[PDB]
Amino acid sequence: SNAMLLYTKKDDIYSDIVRMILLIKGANAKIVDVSKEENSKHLEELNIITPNGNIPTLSTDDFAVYRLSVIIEAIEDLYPFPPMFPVFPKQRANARILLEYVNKTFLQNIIKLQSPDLDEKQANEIKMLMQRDIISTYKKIVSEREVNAESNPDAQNINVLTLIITFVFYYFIKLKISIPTKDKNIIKEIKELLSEPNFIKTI
Amino acid sequence: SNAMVTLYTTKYCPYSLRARIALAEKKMSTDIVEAGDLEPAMIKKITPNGVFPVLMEKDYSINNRKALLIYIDERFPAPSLLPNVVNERIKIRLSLDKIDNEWYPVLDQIRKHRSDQKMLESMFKDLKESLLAMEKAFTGSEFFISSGFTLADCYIAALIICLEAEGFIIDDEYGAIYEYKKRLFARDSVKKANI
Repeated sequence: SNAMLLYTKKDDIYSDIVRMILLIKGANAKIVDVSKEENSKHLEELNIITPNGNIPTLSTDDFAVYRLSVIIEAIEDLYPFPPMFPVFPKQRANARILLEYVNKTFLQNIIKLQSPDLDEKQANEIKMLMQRDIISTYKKIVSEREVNAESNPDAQNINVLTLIITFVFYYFIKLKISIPTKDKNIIKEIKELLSEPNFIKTI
Repeated sequence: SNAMVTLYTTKYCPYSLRARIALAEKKMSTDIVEAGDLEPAMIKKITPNGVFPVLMEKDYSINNRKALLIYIDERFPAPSLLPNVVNERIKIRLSLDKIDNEWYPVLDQIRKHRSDQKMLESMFKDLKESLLAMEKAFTGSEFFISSGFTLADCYIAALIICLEAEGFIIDDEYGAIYEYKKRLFARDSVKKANI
């Protein structure tokens, strides 16, 4: 039927994000942890349908798409409800830019830190490079969300870049990286932000 | 003035040729202006970072390479520059990325390393193989991987332009490709951009 197959690996922040969007959509989808040796059968497959056993991969009968943006957009086509993006073509683009930043800065770096051959000095730099631009980042993500929410109070769409970041905090927490902030309610926001139901359900 | 938008562009730059090809496609009343033919003071006024294709209208200014084109297609919706069939559109959105990422770099590397003729001799031999084996793999379709004109075609149109201006030309010895390029340059979009 709706044979949507999502290929994943445990603790792979991309997978975790696609898995929580699919949840929100209410899309039915056979998640597949390739880390698990039971699915040796699917992993054999994956390396047929993607140039480098790419993860995550969203496979259906018609296509096998990888790469976060493509995927996130792909899901928007497939399950329109509820909306993932703003509606005003200016704000849509801004988010597309921001998502591309949050990615080259935290998302892929988070993945470098998981490699077991990283040179002790390498990461300390990575982590701290991350600590620098995270608060400013969060602050940007909010501002934009205040805009798009207010430009249309009737639209009632979700802010994908808020979801995405909830994960960047959850991995900051997973990797024992500190979130440098005194600001009272930022931490209140953060805590509430990790306390949204579907996030828990994703973990 | 009423030039709803204006596109500032550099010469021999695909990213700008991509944008001009799609703005034409959108029958849009836009002013187009060049760089190099601007005051070193204003160039910094509009785009403070020397990125160069920059589209600006009344209350917005944009140049993010990987996002600009998607924006034109969304801002001025008709005619649509993506497929209608979900699945098709989904995989065009992927071929776009693969293009911007695995193919456009071959361009820079044909330029940045071009002041040397022994390297070129080999690179042109590669671009030869890489296409040789796909010129078969695609056929029986009017434009690229669709029925109608996609952003994907804008991407490729512009890319070819720059490469054949590096000396890399497509011959009778590729096939459905040469004529797909012939068709590409047949379009009033691609033609006002090539001259």
